[PDB]
Amino acid sequence: PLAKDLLHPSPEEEKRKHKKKRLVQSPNSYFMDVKCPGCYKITTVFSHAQTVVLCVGCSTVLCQPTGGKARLTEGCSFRRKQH
Amino acid sequence: SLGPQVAEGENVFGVCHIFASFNDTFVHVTDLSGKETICRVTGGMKVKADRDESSPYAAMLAAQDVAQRCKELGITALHIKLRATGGNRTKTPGPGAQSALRALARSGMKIGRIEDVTPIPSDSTRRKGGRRGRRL
Amino acid sequence: MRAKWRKKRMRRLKRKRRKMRQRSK
Amino acid sequence: QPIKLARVTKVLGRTGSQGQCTQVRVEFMDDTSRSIIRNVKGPVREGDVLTLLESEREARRL
Amino acid sequence: TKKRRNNGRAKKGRGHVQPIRCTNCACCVPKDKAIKKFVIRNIVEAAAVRDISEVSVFDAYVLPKLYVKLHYCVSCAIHSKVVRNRSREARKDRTPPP
Amino acid sequence: VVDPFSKKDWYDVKAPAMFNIRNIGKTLVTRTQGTKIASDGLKGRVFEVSLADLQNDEVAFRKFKLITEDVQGKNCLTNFHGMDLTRDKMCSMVKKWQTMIEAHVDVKTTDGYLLRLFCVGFTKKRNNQIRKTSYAQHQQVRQIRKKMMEIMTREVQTNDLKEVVNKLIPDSIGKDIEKACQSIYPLHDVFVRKVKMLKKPKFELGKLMELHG
RNA sequence: CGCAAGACGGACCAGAGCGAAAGCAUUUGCCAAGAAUGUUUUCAUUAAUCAAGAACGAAAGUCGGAGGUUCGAAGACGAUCAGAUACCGUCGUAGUUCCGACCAUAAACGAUGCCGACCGGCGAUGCGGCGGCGUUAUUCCCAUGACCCGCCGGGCAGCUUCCGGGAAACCAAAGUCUUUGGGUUCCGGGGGGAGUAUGGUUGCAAAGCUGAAACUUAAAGGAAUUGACGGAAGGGCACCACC
Repeated sequence: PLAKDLLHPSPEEEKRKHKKKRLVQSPNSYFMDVKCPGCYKITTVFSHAQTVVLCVGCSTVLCQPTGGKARLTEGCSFRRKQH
Repeated sequence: SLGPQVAEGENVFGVCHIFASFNDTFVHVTDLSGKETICRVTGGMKVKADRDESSPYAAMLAAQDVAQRCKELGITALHIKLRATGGNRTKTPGPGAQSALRALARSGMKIGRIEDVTPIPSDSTRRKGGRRGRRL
Repeated sequence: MRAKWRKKRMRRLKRKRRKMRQRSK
Repeated sequence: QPIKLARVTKVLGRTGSQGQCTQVRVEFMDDTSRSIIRNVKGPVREGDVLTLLESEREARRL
Repeated sequence: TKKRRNNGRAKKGRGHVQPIRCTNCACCVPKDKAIKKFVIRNIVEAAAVRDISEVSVFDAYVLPKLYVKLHYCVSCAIHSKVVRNRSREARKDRTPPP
Repeated sequence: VVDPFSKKDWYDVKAPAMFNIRNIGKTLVTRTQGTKIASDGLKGRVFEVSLADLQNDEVAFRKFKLITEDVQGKNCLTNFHGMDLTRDKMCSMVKKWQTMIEAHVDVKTTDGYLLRLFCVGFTKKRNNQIRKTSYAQHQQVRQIRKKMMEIMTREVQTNDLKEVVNKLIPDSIGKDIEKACQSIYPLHDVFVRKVKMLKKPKFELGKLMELHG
């Protein structure tokens, strides 16, 4: 296409582009409210963690580090933040 | 040439080590083991010129002379181990291979099991000939 | 003459030139 | 060995060095289903009867 | 002039590949360079398979095959008519002939 | 000037009881001629016997090296000396666009029969697979190879030479390896491709006579 | 059937991967290293390209020690031949292998310097990540492998076309070049003489690096075209060919 809307691409286009190659540099990562059945409360873990996130008052281990996004121990649900 | 073998139907086996190189063909019957041999006549034993030691005809004459020697001793059937020159050399069996096997399939020998014992190297020594090969 | 055998003639002739120049020093 | 009789159902085409042997699908007259390809010399057509001195051999198809 | 983009072989990001000996010659040809044929073949052609099944100890003994991988140099492959000079367009056709 | 075949005694070859078809074949040997004895130059002959000739109605691509361990009188009593795949079969399996995975173990039975087994496996192109390749990552190959060896130690160290040969008559070792390794990479053409006898213990005739019934 | 020795790592093995290149393929262990991807980590211009200088550098070769299975420069013979100190064949020395030093060269080639930008399409593939029906395994789920459908980033490639270029062959790089400038290194100036002589320098040597002139010469060369030729491959025709 000779004519494109380089100014205003679709959101589906902008998520099908590398984080650096987007029209404004936006990350793919997010902050997630992880909570374990050990304790009650909510610990704030990073999506692409890369550390073994231990719980409050050393209950257990929540997060196991992997390549990209870190897996969560079965029982530990997560809730993605907005900002 | 007198065994206490049951004579009617129950077969008496040997194994014929058919080694067909490109310049000679060896039809060589042994026992089930291989340790004691029975008959061995080659291509070059029959036809007296060096170029037709490996002819399929010379190998036929051998396997006919093998088979009729093998019926005197009363080894009825033959297991088969076909063999090429092998090692670093050629793995494709010689021209005399099939004609020699057919020759004792036509003679009166029953055919047991056929396999390859072509000495295939896992990983070889250097091969005769140059870097630049066998030129002609 | 093959360029390789032309080169081999020089390396035999350079080799004999050094030979003669050792005899004169 | 029995001296059997076969019959030309169709000529498959001319083979040999100088095309000197008509390659022929022959039909036996003992069983009218058993049929082999055979190389035949001389002029051959459809309908005529062969006299095979053996019923074992077969012509290699071109 | 350059005749083949691949320079008549199949190394791209290697630099070096181990030479094999030709089966007909013994010319040391690079593995990627060599013309290769994996010929699966019966121990008997057509003239003996009729004669051996008749004179078998065993009923329903399928006659086993003979597995040889053939490595060729280019001078052996062309002289034995495995491969063949092709027209400058037809050279590029990498589809094996059926 | 004389026939050597005039003086050949004809002896029977017996298979041990773990096999079905008993009689293997007939082995001509020169009679005791002064010093050298009929039984003497007879008590180390290998017999490359196919499974189909040895067990009734089973696969005919498996062979069994059986050696004459003692000769009582007219019957040569054989004992296990090795197993190998027919090279026709073994060459049929080794083909392109799949990962050939192999493994050997220097492993010893209860009684002092130190064997060397050889496992093989071939990575299976799946039912719905469109990707031609079907290769295992180097770490996938050496978890299979680690499994292959651990299973071949298990079925040999724990039980005697009679009960490992009965595991080689089916694919009882090759199947358990094929089952276990599905969770790593699905390989299908899994056998123990060879078994090599290395160190036999001291000969005990009473031990062999229980293997022959 | 055993036994011994020294090589080599077939098939799987791919226009696949890894490495600065040379190169690198049996198992397992140990050692330190590395790209790529992932990153809402850290420093904040630390960078690019590089005279001099330096590491590595196939094979052959040299030096000393161990070894020498196979192959095999030289050498010996048998053939072939007019000759055949060649091709072919039988032997066989150094070498080929290993340890430790030397050598610094190859058609070391993608005959294509590196860094950065931009300029079409497509289906693959290798690697990491991301997401998405369903089949299968540990079955007993969950998470994981094996497939499957994509997306993204780097990677070796392939096809495709009037991007454009080029003398053309061909090239998405050899393009973005008379509408000529992103940065930088090395290097060419008709063919020979000549990588010669000379001097310097490195090396045990072999030789490596640097490198003329007199003289000679009207071309040498590139790509492509048409014929002719071929001891190249195919397809015909002919009783001045054969059957």
